Amino acid sequence: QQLYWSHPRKFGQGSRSCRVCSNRHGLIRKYGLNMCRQCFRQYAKDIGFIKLD
Amino acid sequence: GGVMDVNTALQEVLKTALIHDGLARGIREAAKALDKRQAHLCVLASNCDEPMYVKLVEALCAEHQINLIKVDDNKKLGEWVGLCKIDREGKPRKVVGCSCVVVKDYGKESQAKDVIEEYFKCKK
Amino acid sequence: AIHRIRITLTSRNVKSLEKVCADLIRGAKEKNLKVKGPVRMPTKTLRITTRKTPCGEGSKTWDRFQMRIHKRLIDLHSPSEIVKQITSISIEPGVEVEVTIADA
Amino acid sequence: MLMPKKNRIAIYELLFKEGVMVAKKDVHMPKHPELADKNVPNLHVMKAMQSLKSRGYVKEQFAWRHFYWYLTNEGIQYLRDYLHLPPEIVPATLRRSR
Amino acid sequence: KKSYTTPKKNKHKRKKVKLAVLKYYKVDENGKISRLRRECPSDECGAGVFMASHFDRHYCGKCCLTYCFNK
Repeated sequence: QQLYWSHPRKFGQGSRSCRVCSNRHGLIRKYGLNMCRQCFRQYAKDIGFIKLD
Repeated sequence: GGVMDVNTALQEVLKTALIHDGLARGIREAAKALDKRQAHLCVLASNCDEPMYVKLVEALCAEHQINLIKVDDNKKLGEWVGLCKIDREGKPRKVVGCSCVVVKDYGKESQAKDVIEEYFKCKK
Repeated sequence: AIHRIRITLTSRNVKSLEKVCADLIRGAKEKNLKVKGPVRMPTKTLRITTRKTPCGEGSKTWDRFQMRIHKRLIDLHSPSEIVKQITSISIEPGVEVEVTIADA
Repeated sequence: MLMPKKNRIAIYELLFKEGVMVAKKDVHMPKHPELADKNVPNLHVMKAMQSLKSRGYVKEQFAWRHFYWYLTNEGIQYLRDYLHLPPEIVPATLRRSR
Repeated sequence: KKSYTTPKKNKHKRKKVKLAVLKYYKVDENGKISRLRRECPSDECGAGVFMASHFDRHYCGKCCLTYCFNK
């Protein structure tokens, strides 16, 4: 078949992935996020936060 | 199952041998099986191929492990094999002759499998 | 023996926290375990300051979210058996507890 | 292949024992830890369940980058004959829930 | 985004030629089996498979990165 399929991803914006579906572009790490800012909003009601200010 | 007739005896092999995964179907795999000491049985069938293998199979049985049986009509043993496992030995999707099979310790060693071979060996 | 055993409480709800602390200070003082009061530690702020608009367009707006954790701990010195017996029971809310062998 | 004949068994037998499979959506998994132990270097779980699902015999949920395959009665019959197992064995579960 | 433009070659996978099968064992008299070239010597090889008679190159096809004699 092939002798390659991959090349070093060890740092950068391609070696971390966000939990929408493996979406990116929307660089995220904060306090152990790995969680997408669009959906973070939809989880304002869900637990982690309730808005108070 | 059988009464130690030649025809129902080779059927009893294939049932438990499938579970044992002893079946080396095709001449090349049969050869490698019997060139190894894993094999304990060889069965051949009517010529549909070259006149070379009929000689060679006896030659390999000679040097390593004598065990041979010859039963004609390739379609019988050809019918007995599936395409994977049990679920249709009728099967117009595919059926084709084996022409030779080699089995390893004649499958599981248990009931009538033991007796069918021991019956043949002492007389041959 | 009598070991300085520390019952740490930690929560995010000030009602749920405080009343469960009170229960353990009553039940301890009732049995004269020479219990030492709550040491309330600084409440800590998790802040998240991020866009309110997906696919930024329109007037630029943001949104402050915050979570307030709370810590406080009651120090006991008494046999470790009766502590670990009474501690884990009589807790209604979702409030965490961590028992320590010794600290002092 | 599509995949070896060893690695088929190790999925179909493992499913029969727990009554359920789960996995993650990746294509860079190196040996697939988190059961099937160190003999699936590629898709193989996902690729074999999908073909099984095409022919019924299983249901499939998907939620937050994780599959969840639920074996069904029809597949139990299939797998039982396919793996030459006793006419009444289910080691996945069998008791009343109280 | 837009549709593929014409090539002037493409060919996918070779048909892996339809050679006649097992003549690797030679019979001239029985019970003798006249083997040709040596059967593969590795521990991980079963030594029931033949090695290539590929002269000016001598290579086990079961191996796929190792054991290439050439003389």
